[PDB]
Amino acid sequence: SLVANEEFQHILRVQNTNVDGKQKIMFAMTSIKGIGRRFANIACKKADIDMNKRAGELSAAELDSLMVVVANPRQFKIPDWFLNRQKDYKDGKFSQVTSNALDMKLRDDLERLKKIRNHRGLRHYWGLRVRGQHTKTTGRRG
Amino acid sequence: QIHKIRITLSSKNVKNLEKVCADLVRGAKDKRLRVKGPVRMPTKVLNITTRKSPCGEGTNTWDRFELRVHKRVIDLFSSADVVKQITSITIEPGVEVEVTIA
Amino acid sequence: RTVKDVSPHEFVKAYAAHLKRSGKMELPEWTDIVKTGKLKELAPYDPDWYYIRAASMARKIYLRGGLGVGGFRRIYGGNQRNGSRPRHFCKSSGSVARNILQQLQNMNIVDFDPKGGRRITSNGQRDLDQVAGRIA
Amino acid sequence: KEKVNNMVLFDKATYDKLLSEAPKYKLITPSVLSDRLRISGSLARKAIRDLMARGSIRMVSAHASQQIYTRATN
Amino acid sequence: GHSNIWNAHPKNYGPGSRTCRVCGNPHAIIRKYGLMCCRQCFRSNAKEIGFIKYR
Amino acid sequence: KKRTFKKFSYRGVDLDALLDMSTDELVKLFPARPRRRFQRGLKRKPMALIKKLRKAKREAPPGEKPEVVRTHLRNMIIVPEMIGSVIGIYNGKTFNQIEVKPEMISHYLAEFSISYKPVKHGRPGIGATHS
RNA sequence: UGUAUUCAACGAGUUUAUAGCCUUGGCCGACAGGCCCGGGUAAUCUUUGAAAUUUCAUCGUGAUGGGGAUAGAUCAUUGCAA
Ligand SMILES: [K+]
Ligand SMILES: [Mg+2]
Ligand SMILES: [Mg+2]
Ligand SMILES: [Mg+2]
Ligand SMILES: [Mg+2]
Ligand SMILES: [Zn+2]
Repeated sequence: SLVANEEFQHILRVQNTNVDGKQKIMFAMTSIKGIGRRFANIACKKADIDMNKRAGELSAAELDSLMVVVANPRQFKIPDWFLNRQKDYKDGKFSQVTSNALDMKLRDDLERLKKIRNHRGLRHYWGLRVRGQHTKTTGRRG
Repeated sequence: QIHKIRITLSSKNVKNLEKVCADLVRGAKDKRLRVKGPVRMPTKVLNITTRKSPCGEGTNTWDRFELRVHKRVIDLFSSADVVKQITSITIEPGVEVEVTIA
Repeated sequence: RTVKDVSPHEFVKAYAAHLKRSGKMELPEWTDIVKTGKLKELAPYDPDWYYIRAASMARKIYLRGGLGVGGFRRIYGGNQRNGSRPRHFCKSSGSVARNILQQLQNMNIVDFDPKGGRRITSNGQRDLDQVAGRIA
Repeated sequence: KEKVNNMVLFDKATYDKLLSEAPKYKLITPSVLSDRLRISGSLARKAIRDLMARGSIRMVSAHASQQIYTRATN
Repeated sequence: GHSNIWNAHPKNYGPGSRTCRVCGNPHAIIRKYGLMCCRQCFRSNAKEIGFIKYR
Repeated sequence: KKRTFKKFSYRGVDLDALLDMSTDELVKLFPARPRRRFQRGLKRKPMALIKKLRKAKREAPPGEKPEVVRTHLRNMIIVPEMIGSVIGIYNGKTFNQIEVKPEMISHYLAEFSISYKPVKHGRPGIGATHS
């Protein structure tokens, strides 16, 4: 088993993201935006993938299983508190957004804040800190 | 008509507290009573560290103020009347005497 | 030969294996999703972490018979990193400890101490002693 | 500088090279195997375990932060 | 002022709810052991209170 | 009928349902901070402010915006009932004018009346450097 | 990083009102937290009271499982108000 199989893949694609084949599956999946070590770990656990294998060792069907697990956390008993999009503003649904969907959600939040002239939105627009930090001495880049 | 009378003595002066304890012990002994103690509890050291300056100028220098409280415990096996008579002896200022049962 | 005469690590491994083989433990559904404490960054690496924790807790109760959930939270706590701020002690998960204590009680390994906490039963003493004896 | 392109899984040539020469090394450690066979530390540890299973090497001393291994026979 | 307005702001906590028992200043109050004295007043009255400097 | 490209919704609830929804059910859709604020109970001043806003809306001529209701309550939380109201919010110096929109519910009135003037930097003065 | 393992000292703690301070124990909860019996005005109860470290695994020279700045969503506690 120590010898690489002929099917070993050095580079694989998932949601238009390059995934390193040499990295372990748990930490290889983290290259996708919106997926971290905790979420990747639980997704691998729920998909029955063996955590000791590399990203390139597995088969494509296992990547599809991982993606369905990620896209339907509720179906696999992943709790609501474990998701990065809880109680959505418009739909009010709980889901794990990833890749360009995460950027779309972030842009929607920022533009919604800016449209109503909310203070946080104005701070975002001006390029200043939004979480109350002092700005006299730190955060100097331009 | 025999009870374990508990006597607690607290003071800031070691000499007066020790003298009062010795006087109580000798008084109890003179009556052929059984005396257990005096037991010296760990000294309580109240500590306050405050800046010397009444303002913010100069080297930050600090005063270490301590107030030491010494506590003693004495147990007597006798009736209430005899212990009350014994404790009636003169007690110098700064020594607090409390008498209880068990 | 008793538990005190064997290495704690080897005894913990042996007793975790024994507990798993027993089949009386009822692991909660969240064992594979929760961390062991707020101070942790990732879930336990070992898939058998629940049985190992139960064995360690049983050994602790065997050595001392007055521990409660808070005591076990302190025992399995540790430093918590705070990014750019210094580290401070942090307690571990209390739900895991409560569930493990209840499961161990269900197996007659420990019971409720009259003074509070949990105490090792005679059956628990016998089981741990036999496991330690078989380690050699 | 140039990054080291260590392999996480053996190829047949490197696996045969391991099985041939590794049992003849005076000192065997995961770092030594990683530097010689040009393999990752994890693959080096797995290869050391495999060689120990085969009986071609022996354990001089085992520690979590340091594993020292040597040829079974001179 | 009007009863419901004059001095109506709650003062159940914070520096504004405590003052030095000696001078009434609200700053640098020593609350340890119930002294409730400002640091200056406490440093002035320490010897009378019974606090001694040993080191 | 009218066709709206982006119909307003809050947690999957349309605008019309929000108005008819009671406070108990409406709070569950709000985030943690407004939920805690409502559970603790609003004081007399917010109730008076909502009553005044109601009165201003009632007296508004049809097809016209309500009059200005000015208040110092910068910590008031916007509820769906206040949508469409015209409120003057004190910032410590002046009552800033805003109109309540559906997207501003569950926010504080302070968030729409900036208390400071944004900084525009002039040339550094004497003593800025050589420290 | 994840387990297993186990060695301090200086100190501080209540108006008892259903209860105010330090809080054990039990129950609920992933956590944050919540509820219920209670102890302590104290060498009496919290206090059976730390981490670095030790130990075994994963990681493998890759700004990488180093680093945690910045930011989004959401949940609790303090407080009249976050
Ligand atoms: K700045
Ligand atoms: Mg990622
Ligand atoms: Mg200890
Ligand atoms: Mg990194
Ligand atoms: Mg890190
Ligand atoms: Zn004063």
